[PDB]
Amino acid sequence: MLSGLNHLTLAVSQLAPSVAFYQQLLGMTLHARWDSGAYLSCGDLWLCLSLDPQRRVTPPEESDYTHYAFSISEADFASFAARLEAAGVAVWKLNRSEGASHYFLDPDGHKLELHVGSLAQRLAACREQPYKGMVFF
Amino acid sequence: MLSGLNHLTLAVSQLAPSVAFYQQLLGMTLHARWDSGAYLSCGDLWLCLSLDPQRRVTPPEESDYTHYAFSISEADFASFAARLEAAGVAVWKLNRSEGASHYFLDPDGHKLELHVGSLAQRLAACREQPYKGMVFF
Ligand SMILES: COc1cccc(C(=O)N2CCCC2)c1
Ligand SMILES: [Mn+2]
Ligand SMILES: [Mn+2]
Repeated sequence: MLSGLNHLTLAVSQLAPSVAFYQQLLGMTLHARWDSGAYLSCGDLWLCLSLDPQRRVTPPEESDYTHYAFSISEADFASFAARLEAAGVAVWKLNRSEGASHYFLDPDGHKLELHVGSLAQRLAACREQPYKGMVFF
Repeated sequence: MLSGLNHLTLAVSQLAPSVAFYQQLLGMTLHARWDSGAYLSCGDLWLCLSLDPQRRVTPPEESDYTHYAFSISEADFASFAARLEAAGVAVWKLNRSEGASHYFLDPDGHKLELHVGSLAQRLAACREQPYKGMVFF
């Protein structure tokens, strides 16, 4: 039986700017680095950056909707978004759903998100206003 | 600050087979589906499957090393991996370069992994068998 997400691994084209982005800009804790990768944590999340020459710096119009959302409190959301904006981090989508969300790109074009709110909160909102064809289990 | 992974969203080309893969084959909990997506949980992980006409079924030699690992206990690991193998689930990696792991593909070629062990355990193992150039902070 699977008990949760063990780790998220992102392929990166250049290790140093990716470490700077996740550790310094996004505030994650750097635990180890080697010639071809790094391990960071963000709360319970174990993040691995893996140096991969096959990683392309990918414009957001050229990748699908797969994305990684990090939790932040409502109280901290606006100042963190402003930090990303000051750093010139590109946005790939505007928020149109429930709960605050900021959609931003990493140096290689990985699609990231800041989101406020849990699955339970989303399901409660959906019960009141179900999406087209929505069924609950 | 950021406190962990709020959710993982995977773009999928065909919703029903992807829901079946994560719910029936991997045992995740299905909470809701709709015409264009589904919400599942795996322990504390919120997984969203999002129907995306841009998603392509991607062979593993065409994608980079970005991947998603799910936690499983030492007692359950081998029989779960063997069940996926017997079910014909495609693979993408054989060499255990990061501990006890089984590497497999979802229907769209998303790179998945079963892994036994925490970040702390991986750091302790790496102190004895470090990756080239490894430094610990
Ligand atoms: C909305 O929940 C479900 C569950 C199982 C299947 C489906 C679905 O796509 N169908 C069922 C009738 C034909 C199309 C939806
Ligand atoms: Mn999202
Ligand atoms: Mn892994």
